[PDB]
Order: sequence, then C-alpha cells, then structure tokens
Amino acid sequence: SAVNDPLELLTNKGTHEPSFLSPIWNPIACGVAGVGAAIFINWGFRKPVFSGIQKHI
Amino acid sequence: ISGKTMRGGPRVPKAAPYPYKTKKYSVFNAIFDKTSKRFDENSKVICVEGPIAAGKSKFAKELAEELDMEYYPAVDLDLIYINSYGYDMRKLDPQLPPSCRSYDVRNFCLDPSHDLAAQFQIRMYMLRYSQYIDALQHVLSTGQGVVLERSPYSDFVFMEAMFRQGYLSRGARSVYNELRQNTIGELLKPHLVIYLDLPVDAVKKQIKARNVDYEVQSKVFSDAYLSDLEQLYKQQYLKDISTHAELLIYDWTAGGETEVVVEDIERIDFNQFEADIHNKKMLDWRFPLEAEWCEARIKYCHEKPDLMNYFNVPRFDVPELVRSADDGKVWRDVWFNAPGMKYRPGYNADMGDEGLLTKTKIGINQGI
Ligand SMILES: Nc1nc2c(ncn2[C@H]2C[C@H](O)[C@@H](COP(=O)(O)OP(=O)(O)OP(=O)(O)O)O2)c(=O)[nH]1
Ligand SMILES: CCCCCCCCCCCCCC
Repeated sequence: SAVNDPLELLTNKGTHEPSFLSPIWNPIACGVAGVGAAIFINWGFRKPVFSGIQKHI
Repeated sequence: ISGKTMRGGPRVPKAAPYPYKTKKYSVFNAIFDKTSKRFDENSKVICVEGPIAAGKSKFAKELAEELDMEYYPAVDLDLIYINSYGYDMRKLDPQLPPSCRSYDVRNFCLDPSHDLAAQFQIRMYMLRYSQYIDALQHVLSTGQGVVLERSPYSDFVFMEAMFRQGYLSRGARSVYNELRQNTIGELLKPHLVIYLDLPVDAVKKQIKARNVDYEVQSKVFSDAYLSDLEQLYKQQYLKDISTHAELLIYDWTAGGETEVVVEDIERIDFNQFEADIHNKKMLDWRFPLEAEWCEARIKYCHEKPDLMNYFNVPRFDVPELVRSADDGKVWRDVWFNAPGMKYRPGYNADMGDEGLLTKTKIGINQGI
C-alpha cells in the first residue's frame, strides 16, 4: 500500500482473528464477580463462605 | 384492664396475632396489616417493681396468669454468657485477659470494688433495653400486654446506689448518664407500675429467706445500700414515672395475695386520660391515626438494630470501660473461636446444625 486511504484503514478486512478470551472473558469475569459478591455477603453476615449455594448459583 | 374472672373466661384476641418473630414488619407491610386492629383494654405494659428481695418473680408470674398477659422476667447475664447452644462462656476465663474476664452478679457480690462491675451495670441496662423492645414488639404486633419484672427506666437507681457506696467513679457515672440520655428517649413509658414497698431491714430478712451463698457471704447488702435504693426509688424514680404511669404502691412485709392486686387494677379508669390530647398521663401511648400506630410499630420492629446501634458512643477518658488493644485481640481470638459462636447462631456446623448447604435464612432482630 503506497497510500494511507482512510477507507482502507477503517474497513475490517477480516485478517484480525479474535483471541481465545474474546467471546468468553466478560461472562466468566461477571460470574466470578457474582460468586465473590455472594461469598462477601455470606462473610459479612457471619455465615460459612460456601453455606448458601443457591445465592452463589 | 379486665381480669380473667370479669371477662368470663380466657382472653380472646380482637384479631389475628402477627408473627413478629418470623415475618418482618416494614413500611410496605404496613398497608395490609394495621396495628390498632388488635388493641384492647388488656394491651397495656405493666411493670412490677421493688427492692432486691421482694418476691417479684412469683407475683409477676401470677399477675401474668390472672390478667392473661405475657410474663417477662428480669434479664440476667446468662443471656450472653450462655449462648443459643447452651455453652456457658464463664469457662473461657483462663485464656482471657484479667481485664476481659467474665463478670456476673455473683462476681459483683464477691468483689464489689472491681472495675468491670461498672461495665456490668452498663451491660445490665443494655440487657433491659434488649427486653423492652421485646416488650414493645409484643404489645404492638399481637395486641396482648406484657408484664416486666424490671424496667430500663429502673436501672439508673442501681448506678447511683453503686456510686454513693463508692463502687463507681465520676467517670462511669457520666458515661452511664450519657448512654441514658442517648437511649431512653426512644422508648415508650409503661402504662402501669406496681411498687412493692418494703423496709430496709425486712429485705435483709428476705435475704435469709433465699439462703443463696453469694448473697449472704457478700458485703453489698448492708443497711446503707438498701436505704440508698429505697431513697433513690421513692424520691426520684417513682415520682418521675407517676407523671405518666398509674403508680400502685403496696406493703409486702407479709406474704401477700395477687388477687386483691388484680382487683385494684379494674377500679382504675384508663379512659379519663383520653379527654385531653396533651395529658401527661398516657402521653407516649396515644396515637391519633392508624398510620401513627403503624409508624410506632415500624420503629419498634424494623428499627431494633437502630436502637441497639444508638449505644455506640465514644468515651475514652475513663480507664474502667476501655479495653486494651492487645487484650481485645486476645479476647476476640478466644471468644469468637469458642464453640457455639464461631459463626452466626443459625449456621454453626460444630454444634450439630444440619442442612447448611441450602439454607439462606436469617433471624429478624438477631444478634450476630
Ligand atoms: N449490681 C447490680 N445488681 C443488680 C442489679 N439489678 C439486680 N441486681 C441484683 C441484686 C441482687 O443480687 C439480685 C436481686 O434481683 P432482683 O432485685 O431483680 O430480684 P430477685 O432476682 O431477687 O427476684 P425476686 O424479687 O426475689 O422475685 O439482683 C443491677 O442493676 N446491678
Ligand atoms: C458463547 C457462550 C458463552 C457462555 C459463557 C461463558 C462460559 C461460562 C462458564 C462458567 C463461568 C463461571 C464459573 C464459576
């Protein structure tokens, strides 16, 4: 490419393969955040950490 | 307040009693359930009173049986030293520091001049507070009145009795006065009080009617101390309460009988104080609307952690009520690692509780 065309700069040709964590990172991080939030709830109410697994699930 | 005999039988409720120990009453629960649909002439707070030894427990139980009321005995320190699993925490004192050791009523009687005794007096007031809301949860939510063996209003006289005898300093008196000014204004004054008047010597004779060892080998039960309680009661406390509650004073030198004490209650007209809306008698217990009744029931059911968190005041100038930080950490690692209080009392696997894997319920107004 002897010129830097902005149309050619912005058009997704498809040569960028997404990563392994690209479709899966946000649901597993939000699930870990939810499990940790339920753990933190059970810790602050002086329960066992893995006592109520209904809240965890 | 009609008794069992004039009513023709057992008391019938005016409506269904609210499960206040199981269902949480809040603002959104106040629409469907109303407070004043259960109130009647029997829905009044009666506090029996008196000196150290006056037969308050048997007389209060008989008054609860005859008037169809709930009996509430005087709170002792076995409510927190013995937890919900029955483990007494008085056996933890070798591991605990000497400023963090167990101190109960018999420890006051054997050692009056100890520092933590002042703490004990403050602790007793909190325990009385911890039953009085439990009194006011019973009157407002179910509609059945209660009888109290002693009152949180009736506990500053014990503080001044220790102070004039020399068991408390000026600092502990100022601290307990500050907690009383912080906390007593949120309570409703009782409807009726019964004081069992006794002389200073005869109570000592009633000490020999009990024959317990720690109250006969002690030092506090003397002539000046019981006279100090009698003077404090009859010159400050009953005169302060008689502007709100109908006071009944009986002489209890003899054995007495609870039926004439019942029959003096129905001779009192409780509707004569409702003619004036600014009357000092029954002022805290009158409510012009159903929404004010539900407002008080919300304050006394959903805001019991509020009234228990009003005790969090800072006072560091005294050296009797300040726990050392190394002693505090040692006390935490002994007391909270003990069997029966490692976790919340529902979820304790060490004491045989089963089904913890699917349990997510907690107690309403429960000490953690
Ligand atoms: N230090 C202290 N002791 C108290 C306090 N309240 C009660 N006591 C002690 C004093 C006596 O040892 C004992 C007497 O209890 P009460 O006077 O409440 O009556 P008692 O338990 O004897 O019941 P009774 O009247 O006999 O039915 O309790 C208090 O606030 N401080
Ligand atoms: C494309 C589908 C994605 C589904 C979500 C990602 C996997 C989640 C696995 C479980 C994560 C939480 C474990 C505690």
